[PDB]
Amino acid sequence: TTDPCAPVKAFMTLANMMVGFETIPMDNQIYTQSRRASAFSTPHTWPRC
Amino acid sequence: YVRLDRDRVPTMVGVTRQSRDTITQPALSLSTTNTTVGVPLALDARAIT
Amino acid sequence: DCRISFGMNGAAPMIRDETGMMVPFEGNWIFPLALWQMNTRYFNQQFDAWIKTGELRIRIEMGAYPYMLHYYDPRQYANAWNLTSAWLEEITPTSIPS
Amino acid sequence: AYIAVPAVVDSRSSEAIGLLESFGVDAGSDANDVSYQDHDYVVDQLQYMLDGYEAGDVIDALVYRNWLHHSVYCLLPPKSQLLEYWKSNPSVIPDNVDRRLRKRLMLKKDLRKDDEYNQLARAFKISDVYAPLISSTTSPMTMIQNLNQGEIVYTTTDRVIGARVLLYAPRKYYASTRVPHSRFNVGTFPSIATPKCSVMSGVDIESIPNEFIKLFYQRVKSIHANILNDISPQIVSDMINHVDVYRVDVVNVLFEVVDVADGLRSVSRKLIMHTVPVCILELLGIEIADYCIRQEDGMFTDWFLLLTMLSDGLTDRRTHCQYLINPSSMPPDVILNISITGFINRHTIDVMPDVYDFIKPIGAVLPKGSFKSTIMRVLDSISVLGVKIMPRAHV
Amino acid sequence: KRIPRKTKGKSSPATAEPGTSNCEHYKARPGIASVQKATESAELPMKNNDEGTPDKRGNTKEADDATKKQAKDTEKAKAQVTYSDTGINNANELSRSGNVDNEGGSNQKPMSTRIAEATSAIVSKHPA
Amino acid sequence: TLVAQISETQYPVDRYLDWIPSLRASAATAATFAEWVNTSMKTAFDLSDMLLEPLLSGDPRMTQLAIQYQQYNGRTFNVIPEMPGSVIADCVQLTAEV
Amino acid sequence: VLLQRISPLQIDPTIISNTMSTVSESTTQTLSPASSILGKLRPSNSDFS
Amino acid sequence: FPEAAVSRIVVHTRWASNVDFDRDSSVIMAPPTENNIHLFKQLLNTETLSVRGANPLMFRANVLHMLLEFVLDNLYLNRHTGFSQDHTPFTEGANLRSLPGPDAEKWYSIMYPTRMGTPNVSKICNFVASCVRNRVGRFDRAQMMNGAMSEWVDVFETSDALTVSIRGRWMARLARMNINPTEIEWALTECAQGYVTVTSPYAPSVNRLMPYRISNAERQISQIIRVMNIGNNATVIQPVLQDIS
Amino acid sequence: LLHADTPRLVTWDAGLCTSFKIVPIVPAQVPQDVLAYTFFTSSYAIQSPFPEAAVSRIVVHTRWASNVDFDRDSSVIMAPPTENNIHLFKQLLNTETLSVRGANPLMFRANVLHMLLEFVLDNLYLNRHTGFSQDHTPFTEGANLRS
Repeated sequence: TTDPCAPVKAFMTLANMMVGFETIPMDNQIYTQSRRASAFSTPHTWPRC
Repeated sequence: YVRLDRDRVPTMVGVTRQSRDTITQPALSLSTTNTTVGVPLALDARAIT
Repeated sequence: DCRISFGMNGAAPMIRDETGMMVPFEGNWIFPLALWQMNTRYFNQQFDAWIKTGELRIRIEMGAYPYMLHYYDPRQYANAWNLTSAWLEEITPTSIPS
Repeated sequence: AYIAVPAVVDSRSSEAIGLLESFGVDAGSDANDVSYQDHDYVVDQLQYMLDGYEAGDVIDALVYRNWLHHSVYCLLPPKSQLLEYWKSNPSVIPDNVDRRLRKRLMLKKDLRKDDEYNQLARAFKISDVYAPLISSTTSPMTMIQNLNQGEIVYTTTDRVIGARVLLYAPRKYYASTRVPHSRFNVGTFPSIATPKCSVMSGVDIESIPNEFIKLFYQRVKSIHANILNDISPQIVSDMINHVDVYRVDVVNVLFEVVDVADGLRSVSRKLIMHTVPVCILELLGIEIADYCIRQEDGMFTDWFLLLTMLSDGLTDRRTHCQYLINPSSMPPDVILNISITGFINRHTIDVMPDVYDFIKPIGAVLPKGSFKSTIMRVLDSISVLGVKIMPRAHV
Repeated sequence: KRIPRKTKGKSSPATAEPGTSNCEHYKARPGIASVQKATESAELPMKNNDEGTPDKRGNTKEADDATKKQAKDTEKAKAQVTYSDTGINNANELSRSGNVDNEGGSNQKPMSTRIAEATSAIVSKHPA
Repeated sequence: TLVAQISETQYPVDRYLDWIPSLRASAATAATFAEWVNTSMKTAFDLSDMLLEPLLSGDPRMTQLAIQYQQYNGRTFNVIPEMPGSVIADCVQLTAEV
Repeated sequence: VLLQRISPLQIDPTIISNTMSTVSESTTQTLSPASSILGKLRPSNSDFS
Repeated sequence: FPEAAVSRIVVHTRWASNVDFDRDSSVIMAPPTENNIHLFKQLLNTETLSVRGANPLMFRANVLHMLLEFVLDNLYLNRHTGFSQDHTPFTEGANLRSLPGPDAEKWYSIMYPTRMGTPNVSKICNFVASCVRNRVGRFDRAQMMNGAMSEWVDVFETSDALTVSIRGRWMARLARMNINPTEIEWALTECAQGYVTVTSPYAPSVNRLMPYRISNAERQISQIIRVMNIGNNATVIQPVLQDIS
Repeated sequence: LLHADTPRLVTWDAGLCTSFKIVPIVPAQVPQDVLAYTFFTSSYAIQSPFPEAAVSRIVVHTRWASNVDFDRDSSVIMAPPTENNIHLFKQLLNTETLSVRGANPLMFRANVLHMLLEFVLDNLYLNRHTGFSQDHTPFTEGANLRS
């Protein structure tokens, strides 16, 4: 795909199903890690991890 | 295109009908109103695979 | 700033100068065309008799205008007043007859 | 585009009725780009669905429906049936089923008692084959967005908000029980979903004939009336540019009481005379100008008596309360001059009530100072078709 | 010679040859008329987006409908290439329209009509 | 060139004719006049598809063109193609000077 | 459709069918990953636009 | 202006208004040749026998209710359509605002008073020809996007500075209420605690108005009034518990 | 087929490339002295190269002597000034305008610029070689005229 954030989506899709067995650190207390891979569209909201 | 490259990602694609030197009302043409880089297009992943 | 007044008992009709006191209808003047175009219907009813027989040489300003022509025989008598009155009635606050 | 309408509307007969001019839109220019939608079955679906849900969440679901966007259902039979349906005629089987289940269900044998088929049928799921599958009890908010997404949405449940139920199989297997688009369309049950939508306001909500539509409009005006788009008949007209008995068009007048008692106009009070029928107005010839309703003998001019007699009574515009005028010339108050100052609504009602269902005698009770003599004299003077509809002879 | 217009303007001896042959015995392995059947479509240019533009009068002049072309092509009621069911929220989404003129006002009443109303809001007639 | 003639524009233009009166040209007026130019060109060369058609949208009191994008970290890359010769334009200017 | 018309290869899920019609599951088991990926891929379809 | 002998000014809330939704709150005041006493026997003069009477001790209360009615009527927001340039040379080619309705013929004449010609030496003409020419109609606009609605404009038109200030206060209130879809996304996300995700766009916006935000104290006032309402009953709170069940 | 919107670039012309013609307005005739030229017996009448009347003036036509293969349909054609031509100014931004015999005091610049655009625009042609002819008239000798 011509999507720039497609690897971010590729990371998040495994991340959404590994919610609750293996955890990753966040940046603030407003985004639970279990948000979906759909909303990651912008160059921002890419996680530090 | 970029591989895994954060600030090198393009965001907005804009076009101007105005010279650079003199200010006016900001034109800010129609292509910029897309959330991503342009008009989106959904593709079925099944046929791709 | 053109404003027309007239008074009782033989008082001549006055008209407001750009600068000074109101003046009678017996001079060489300058109009831009918008001044006539304010209301042509009021103006020509005020002015046309003094145009016809009075000494009143008005100068409408355009810069540019289209025109038509009408030839005649100078061996005989000619007049313009029907043509000029047709023009000065046909003028309107949107458009100009040539 | 899209616009609401405060009545039931059909693709068939609403063009014969001419609803836009019936609600008062000057659409006499045949612009003919308003495709009337069929919104009669939605009431039947609704009243079927009030037996298992609250009214509120069903209305809150139904408001989001893009009526411009086209969709359809397909009913599915229960789980203990669908294998037996796919057994006979195994041609129509989707490819989402299972390789193992297709190998199990392709052949001829009756397969009634074999542990392979029993563990597969117990292993069978209905929602992995067909992806939407709204549910048995689905919290029906979500089904509107499900119908907004797909052109077809699958269900096993009869009760639905939506366009058309279609059957997946023949009827013997069951339990107990595309479109052309113009540039405009009307239709009741509006939507907030559409960026472009409008709602035909102007009509009173107290005077809606149907009650389901009345409940719906009460809810939609009591929640997110900020984001709605109430437009007048004039706005609708500017955007534009077997005949029935007992459905008369009916309006409401806007007069007030004044006097000229001292050589001067003087406004005292303002009144509203509800649901007066427009046919009597246009056949009596009532306009905006100043009238005198009581002639100088002391008795009414009786056209105003007729005008309030065919209609119902009076609402004061400052108190919103009842008001019943003095029929005497005593000086607490009288009414000498009126001036009707406009009309407010243009809905149509049924005329025949619910109770009168057989030809049998009719009794009416009245208060003691009712205008019995004068109404007998008015019905005495009725001549319409060479026939007297109410003679004096049998009153 | 004369060439017609496409639009409507403002008025309105020699012996036996040794080595030519017509044996035709080669098949075009991609399939040549099929490639031109695609290539005429490839040649077809796009249409215009003429909304948001006036006419010579002066007055100004698709998620459900763009999918329908693909649903007509593929001989399938569904569609794979879609312009809806997209995770990208383009809730801003300026699409040009005849709602707005070139200035920034609205178009409930057309431009030439309100120019005429403006210039007729001051007229003058002859007295009696 | 012609819109810079009829209204204000930063564009350096030769300005041959001025004594012909005009007005303070607004967006709707400029859009109409530019469409008359567009349809004149289109019917004169018998194009049928388009030219300048979305450029006949918004306010057409304009200058040279430019298209650009921006990265994430505020960096903007524009491209401005320089202007080649102007055959019909300076023919218009030549006959206007005549 | 122009690239589909010119491209030398051809797509078929008969490779999928030949690969996956080999494998099967024993007759006492409630789930099989082979049949699962066959149902998810739907190799009976031929749509590759 | 009406070319009469005597002209007085009277008071009408919204006589030039193509409204969206009426408040049913209009204040009519007839000219002083005729009577206006019903406005002052409005509230507490339920005991005046004659139709033309009013207790003077009720004057202050009636006038307070009438002023409240006056300000409570015109609580709308000014919406704009239709800019066009004239071709008459009456102005300096100034852009004039249109307005919907049946006609617009009398409306421009009543709206822009210095537009008219100056023929006579009447009091009207002597007033008008001493005005300023450039202060007519449009003089400012805020254009965000190409080929779209100018977001807010500034016009020279006839008005009432009283109701202009009232509409300005109401506009400031609503602007204080206004919020951002990014923080609606934030709020609903952390309210759902990550079990439900939501999506807000990231692009230039046209302009929006979401009036949803208030202060903490107003929530506290509303909660105190509500708990004071449901006092010592339990049949008002039984269906709440049933709904939550 | 050639699907794309191809314009018409190259265009030919066989007539005159002038764009100004000379009308007479009021006709006239005089007592002529010498009528025709006599060769041996044949008489050749005198033909003036343009009109000869009482009052003559130049009007403006675009391609009044042209044998074009393909017009551009953009000609400006103005009448002699005994009658008006003010439809030419009326046609462009007088977008409502009553009194058909009028034209705006404010649209003159737009009108003139559009007329000049049309005037340059209906001249984009070439010049066909069109063949010649030799003369031996004693009033121009040996000149190879253009047929």
